[PDB]
Amino acid sequence: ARGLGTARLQLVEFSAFVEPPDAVDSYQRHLFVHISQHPPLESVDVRQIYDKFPEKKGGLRELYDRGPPHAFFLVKFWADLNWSGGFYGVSSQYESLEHMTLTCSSKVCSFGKQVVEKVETERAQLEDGRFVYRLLRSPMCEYLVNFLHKLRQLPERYMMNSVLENFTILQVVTNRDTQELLLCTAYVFEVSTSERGAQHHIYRLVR
Ligand SMILES: OCCc1c[nH]c2ccc(OCc3ccccc3)cc12
Repeated sequence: ARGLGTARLQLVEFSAFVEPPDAVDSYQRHLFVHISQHPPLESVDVRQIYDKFPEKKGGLRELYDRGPPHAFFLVKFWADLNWSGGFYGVSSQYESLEHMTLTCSSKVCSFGKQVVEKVETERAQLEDGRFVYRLLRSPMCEYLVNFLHKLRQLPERYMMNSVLENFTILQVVTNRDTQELLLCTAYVFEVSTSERGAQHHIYRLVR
């Protein structure tokens, strides 16, 4: 595996951003986290991150045990929390060669317990032979907008970091007609010293 994706489904872009109210005068958006996929990756053993996500019934080890292991990835984000009352959004684009309908479940876990879940469905859209699946500008759920504001306030980066130590997200992309899991992505978090912007690192999850 050489990127965040498998032979059926590839992630083209993902980001979480905020556009300030000024955006409609002169445009700007701040990116908290951004993957852009316009040697093989490193491994991380899935057993390491079991206790960071729910247990079974929608949890990592029940999923990884139903395979396929090449579908599972870990993304460590370094979030840029340096940027009230604007638009907070999330944007996902995937690409395949097969025509499919997709269900994208994203579960937000605090201390390894689902706190908020969103489930969307995106039908494929033919383009240059490939199919594009576009879930652009989904409004960020108000738990995360609140959470981010709270995190912005903490007095020290190392406190944000230990708070974020217990904050993970699990995205599960499944073929809605088949139920075949196509992509599973666990997200762990730290903050970035915002001269450096958002950064990230993508691993394969193995055993
Ligand atoms: O409404 C669902 C939103 C969503 C699904 N999957 C995601 C993956 C990342 C992410 O960024 C938020 C974040 C940035 C910095 C620190 C903590 C959280 C948001 C989402």
